[PDB]
Amino acid sequence: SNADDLQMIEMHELIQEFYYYALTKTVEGEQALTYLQERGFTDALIKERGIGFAPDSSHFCHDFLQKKGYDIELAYEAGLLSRNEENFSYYDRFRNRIMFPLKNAQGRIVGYSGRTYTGQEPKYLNSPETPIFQKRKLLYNLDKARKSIRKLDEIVLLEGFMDVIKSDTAGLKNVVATMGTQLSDEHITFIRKLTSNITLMFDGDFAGSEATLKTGQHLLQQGLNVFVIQLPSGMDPDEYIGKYGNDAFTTFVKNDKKSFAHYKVSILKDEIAHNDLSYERYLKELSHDISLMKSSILQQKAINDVAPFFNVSPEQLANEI
Ligand SMILES: O=c1ccn([C@@H]2O[C@H](COP(=O)(O)OP(=O)(O)OP(=O)(O)O)[C@@H](O)[C@H]2O)c(=O)[nH]1
Ligand SMILES: [Mn+2]
Ligand SMILES: [Mn+2]
Ligand SMILES: [Mn+2]
Repeated sequence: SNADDLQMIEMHELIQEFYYYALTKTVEGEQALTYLQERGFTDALIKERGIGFAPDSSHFCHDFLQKKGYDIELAYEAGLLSRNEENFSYYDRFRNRIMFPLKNAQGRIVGYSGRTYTGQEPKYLNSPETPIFQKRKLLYNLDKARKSIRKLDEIVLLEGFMDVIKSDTAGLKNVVATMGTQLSDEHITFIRKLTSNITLMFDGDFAGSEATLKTGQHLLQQGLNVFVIQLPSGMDPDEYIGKYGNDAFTTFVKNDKKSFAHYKVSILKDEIAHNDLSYERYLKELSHDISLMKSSILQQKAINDVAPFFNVSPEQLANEI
């Protein structure tokens, strides 16, 4: 029910204050605080994002919510507590982790991502699916980024919320990220209400490239204008910012922004040039991709940009389309 949903949100927003205190003030949170500071987190940024620390006692959140008069089973359903199936006892889901609040589209805290700082697995532990937290719907930073997304008529999608935090601080405000999942149909429905222009800047690795191709292809099919920013090999936005700085990052992002079709063929360049079977198949694919582009202007430029990769004229490529 809506009443129960509000209770769950309250739990999250109240424990946030305790997590924040634990991180910034307490002895147990000292190492976690140092970790964040070494990753460039100022006191102001930590406070702004409401970042905290979950102690390792396994009953920190439990006792707090119990003291505040919340139903323990509801706290379990809210994904803040886990349940020992043997004795039906409850304990903290998040233990010895740095706690990043996950806010919904209305800016209410509906879940957490807890990062290890001692090299434990998994690196990030998220809230489970709950009535208020759904990974297929939530886009990190969306409530904060909405204004700039509308103003700039563009949304930029990153892989990690950490990248979003750093990108925002660097000056790139129209950024969001899924919680480690493939962009859903629901996400795309939400996004297209804000803008038709979506730029993908995933990590500069094989998985990032594969995700870019897959996500970009689906966005293109849905009638969105897709662009790609390709980071240097082995880097994500956070790593690029840490190595080159904020100004270099915002310049880089503004520099090479390619339409999806151009990025795609550039990735397939070597295979096309050596494999005649792949040549034919990718010429057909790229022809189909370009045909899907709603922008007549960018459709024409894509034709001019893609044609050289197949050693054909723009007129020849246009004919195939
Ligand atoms: O164990 C994991 C790892 C990743 N993820 C989800 O996948 C996204 C991309 O995972 P990454 O591992 O690329 O995140 P990152 O590099 O920004 O993390 P740091 O090492 O810099 O701290 C993350 O933002 C997270 O949402 C998890 O949920 N659990
Ligand atoms: Mn990756
Ligand atoms: Mn990354
Ligand atoms: Mn990273």
